[PDB]
Amino acid sequence: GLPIEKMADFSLEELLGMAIKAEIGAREFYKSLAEKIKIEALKEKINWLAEEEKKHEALLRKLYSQMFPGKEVVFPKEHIGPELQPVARELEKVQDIIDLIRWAMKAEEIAAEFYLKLEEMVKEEEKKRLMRYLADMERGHYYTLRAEYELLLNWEMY
Amino acid sequence: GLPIEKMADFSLEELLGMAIKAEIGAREFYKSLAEKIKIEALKEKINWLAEEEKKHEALLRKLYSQMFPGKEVVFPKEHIGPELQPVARELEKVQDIIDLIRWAMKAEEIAAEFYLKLEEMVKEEEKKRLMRYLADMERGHYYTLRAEYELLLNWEMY
Repeated sequence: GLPIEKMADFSLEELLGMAIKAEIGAREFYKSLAEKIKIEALKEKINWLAEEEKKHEALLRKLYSQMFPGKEVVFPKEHIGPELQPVARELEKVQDIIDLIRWAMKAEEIAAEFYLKLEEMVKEEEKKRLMRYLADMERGHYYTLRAEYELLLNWEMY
Repeated sequence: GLPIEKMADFSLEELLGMAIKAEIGAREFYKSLAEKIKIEALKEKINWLAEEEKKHEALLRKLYSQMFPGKEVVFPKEHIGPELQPVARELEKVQDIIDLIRWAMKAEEIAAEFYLKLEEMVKEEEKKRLMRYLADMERGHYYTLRAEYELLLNWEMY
């Protein structure tokens, strides 16, 4: 996707509709990632991350309606940061897991930056907390993923 | 308790004992927190967080056994950072939930920062990897906790 610096070129509605889409993408992503793991430890963490992304959409769908009554969310054809697609193939090597975990955190790291900036391009303290919440959850997924990352890489199990 | 700065006043084993002690009291702290919540959502977050940190104790006890074979764990009277006590009282207001979550992220704050130092205050890559893993996991619990705290502010306020 496009760099975080260019959110200034999009309107607040498109940025919100962008978040919703992104949030739906991560959701199915994490859903499909965990589906293909066979690792009694990682699959759990990933599943719990899918739920969190589930609620993020609910909250974003709500806010959007609040800021835009009677409107139908129109997902922009452009996005910021990497856009993860649901894994269809199978994980042959441990290396594949790495590849997906490295990109996942790469998407979470940018998603946090996205909400921090969105916190600024928004007023009314209640909506600021909301964006703040989303940024914290996203950063949280960063460390969670980073933790399991290093282990898989060194071929070590806890 | 004692500031992270004065970690040098103790040995590696004394510190590891502190770590174990902290993780023990933590686990039982969250167990009581969730127990008392009546909020089918936060009790959920607080419960997943309690489970995640259940393996921390056994993980540390293993390391202490790996660097000090045969020697029983020793717990120093002093301790770094806030010492979370188990919640036995009934939560009457949201402020009470606020306080307890605020202290929890504080404790997670000092904990990750603790495992960051212990990481450097120890040699052998495999061992520093456990510290790093523990620190990132704690760092992640810290952000998750602040998100909650963040969204719990919308509850009351003025």
